[PDB]
Amino acid sequence: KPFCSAWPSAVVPQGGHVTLRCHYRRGFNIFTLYKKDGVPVPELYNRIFWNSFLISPVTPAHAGTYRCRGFHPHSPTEWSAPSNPLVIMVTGLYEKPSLTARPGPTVRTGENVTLSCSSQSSFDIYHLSREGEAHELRLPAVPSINGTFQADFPLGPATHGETYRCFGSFHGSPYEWSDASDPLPVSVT
Amino acid sequence: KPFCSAWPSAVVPQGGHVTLRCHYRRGFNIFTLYKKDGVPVPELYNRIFWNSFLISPVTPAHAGTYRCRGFHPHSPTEWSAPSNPLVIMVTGLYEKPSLTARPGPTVRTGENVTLSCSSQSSFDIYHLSREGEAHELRLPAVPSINGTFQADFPLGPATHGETYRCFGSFHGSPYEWSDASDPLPVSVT
Amino acid sequence: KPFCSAWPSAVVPQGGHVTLRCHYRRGFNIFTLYKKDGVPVPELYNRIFWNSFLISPVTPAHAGTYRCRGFHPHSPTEWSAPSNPLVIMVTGLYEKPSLTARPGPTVRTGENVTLSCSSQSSFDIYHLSREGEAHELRLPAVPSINGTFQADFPLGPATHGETYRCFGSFHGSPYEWSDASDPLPVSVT
Amino acid sequence: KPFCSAWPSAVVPQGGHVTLRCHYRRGFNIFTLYKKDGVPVPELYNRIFWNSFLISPVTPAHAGTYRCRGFHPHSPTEWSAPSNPLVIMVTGLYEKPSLTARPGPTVRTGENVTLSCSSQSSFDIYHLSREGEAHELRLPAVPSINGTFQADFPLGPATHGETYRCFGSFHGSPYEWSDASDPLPVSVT
Ligand SMILES: *[C@@H]1O[C@H](CO)[C@@H](O)[C@H](O)[C@H]1NC(C)=O
Ligand SMILES: *[C@@H]1O[C@H](CO)[C@@H](O)[C@H](O)[C@H]1NC(C)=O
Ligand SMILES: *[C@@H]1O[C@H](CO)[C@@H](O)[C@H](O)[C@H]1NC(C)=O
Ligand SMILES: *[C@@H]1O[C@H](CO)[C@@H](O)[C@H](O)[C@H]1NC(C)=O
Repeated sequence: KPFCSAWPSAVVPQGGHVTLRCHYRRGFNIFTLYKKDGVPVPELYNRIFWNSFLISPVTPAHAGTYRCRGFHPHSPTEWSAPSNPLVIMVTGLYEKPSLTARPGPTVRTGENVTLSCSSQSSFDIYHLSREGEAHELRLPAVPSINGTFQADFPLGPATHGETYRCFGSFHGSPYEWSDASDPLPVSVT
Repeated sequence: KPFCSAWPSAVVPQGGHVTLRCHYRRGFNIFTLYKKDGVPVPELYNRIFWNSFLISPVTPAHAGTYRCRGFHPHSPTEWSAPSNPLVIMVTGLYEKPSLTARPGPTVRTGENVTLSCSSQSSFDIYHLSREGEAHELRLPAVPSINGTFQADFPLGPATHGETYRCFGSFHGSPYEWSDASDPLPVSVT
Repeated sequence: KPFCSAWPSAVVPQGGHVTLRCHYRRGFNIFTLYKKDGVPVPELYNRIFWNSFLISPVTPAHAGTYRCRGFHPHSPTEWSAPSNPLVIMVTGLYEKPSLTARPGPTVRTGENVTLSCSSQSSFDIYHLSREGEAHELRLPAVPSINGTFQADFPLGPATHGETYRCFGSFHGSPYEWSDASDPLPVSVT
Repeated sequence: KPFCSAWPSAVVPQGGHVTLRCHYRRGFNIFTLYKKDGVPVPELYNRIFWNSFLISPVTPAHAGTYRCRGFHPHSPTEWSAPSNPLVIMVTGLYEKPSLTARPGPTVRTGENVTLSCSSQSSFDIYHLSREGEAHELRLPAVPSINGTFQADFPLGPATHGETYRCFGSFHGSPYEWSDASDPLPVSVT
């Protein structure tokens, strides 16, 4: 199967651009796109591209999972197995959620830290992201006694200083994210 | 991942200039630029640069968060991991807030100093910066008569003499700052 | 260079359908499409296809001249030379001209037959096509009372019986044709 | 030096698109663009691109000669020699010239054929193009006793059937071409 990455970023703001770049050593660098998740995009249905494919400008419809088969002319199907799943995320669609820290943004080593995303928007899911990590954490949003939709991320004992932002998303659109929270720098002393 | 910095300062006055610099040890100093909080200005759109890159004059449209990947030819992605956050803040957009100290400009060593940023403008976030330390503090504004918005930065024990300034910014654009407040030098006896 | 053809016909009625086909012996049947007389319709913009490609329904925006390069991976350009001209003409846009024969529908073998296309419309170019022969003839229109535009196609000696039709087209759009004239069968005794 | 080609066509209609694709075996596929001829384009001045560079939409300012240096980090200049000159042509800017044949579009083998481009537009140069040949012929436009600017291409004795089109261009813009002539099919019997 081919190796497909997003350049320069899989996480792209609304109105931005992204290039789906694929490489295939077995066969040739002629690929066919496949959008698995997200809003249906007809102009992406069985679309054949060379080396790379430029999505611009990026709309909320482009958020979702993509896969690519490489041209392998001397195989039974003349096309290869699907590539690695490539998830494209679109941000800056809804109001940004507020991010706060318990007990506070500054705590000692070995102390449990728990972040909270809050919003007046009826987000179904909250996505916490840390600067440095590409692995995003996602938790369901639960209503509070204030009229806000909230989720609490328990990070556990502190090991080193980090910086967090969070996003909100409605049902049926997990990759269509809101504006990012203001950066919350967790300092570990 | 590459090391990116803004020079002479990430906090750059409108009409001023800034240089996006980056250095990459593991590979080659060919860097691709991308903005995370919105679509970039045209001369920053699809921008790959060599070593450093000069922006002049600086406009409000340059304010935001940026990342860079260094050229890593012999890797799956042919590019490095996202660099350290490359933030650009533009000042001089709104009238400067007033900065006051508590208990005052001169204080005893080990005593608590609290700096209040206050304006008639309806800022959402005040930012307290210090001379010599490229580390800004963020706080939300609060209403209080006489029809003013205010934020109190408690710095804890005062160890050494330090001069401060503060900027006002509105809710939808946290990287677009007001004119700098008059400098407040705190002396420590 | 690849061989490209339109099927069932390059002369295709508006609202009708056409299939762009191509075959490439020297390399692979992966073809890139491009229009030479203007920017292409969106589903033809950045269009790479496998073997053949179906257009339905056909709109006036599809009319024009096209080329195709077959996939030639192990060459400097990684693509072939431009194919044979792939022309699309759309009919049914204007009222049909009237087609007349000289001396008439039935003629002696070896005699000269001249076909006049005539309309009240101010066409710039008349196009004479024949049933069975995928080769159209082009001629400019000429003013003459009763306030009509006309073109005379001299076919020379009449060898065999053949049915003709003609289309009118205006100066700025030579690939956008009128409705077909009533068929004129020429008999040869 | 790198090998740089235009995809899918160096000859691109106004409002169209073209991709400057470069390959470099010695060093890496990081290139820097250079526009030698044509109208000055600042956003193309020392612009660094990866693998390919997409010009879209194409304007008359993009017509001209391009060269590319490849990234060769362990060389005295860290960049290589300029690539092959890549001429990009923009068509469909002015009215199309008329193309006629002397003595006629149909002649016997070994007969001298001479084409003529005519126009009411003050073209300084006429460019004859043949279907199949990438080599364009250019002749200066000379005024006639009719008020038209004309040029005569003497092709000499006929060898095989061909198809010709022609373009017109004004002074100082040799690669900014008009609309193509109607195709003139020279038949050789
Ligand atoms: C963090 O939570 C875990 C689980 O309840 C607990 O075992 C641990 O003692 C806590 N750490 C601190 C510093 O409170
Ligand atoms: C001074 O600040 C320190 C740290 O912020 C705090 O522990 C202390 O209680 C404060 N004292 C007063 C009098 O506010
Ligand atoms: C008939 O047509 C042929 C070829 O076009 C021409 O040589 C001949 O002179 C014509 N005869 C008449 C009577 O028009
Ligand atoms: C074509 O022109 C050349 C040069 O004048 C001449 O030698 C030749 O005989 C001409 N051919 C014909 C068929 O007239």
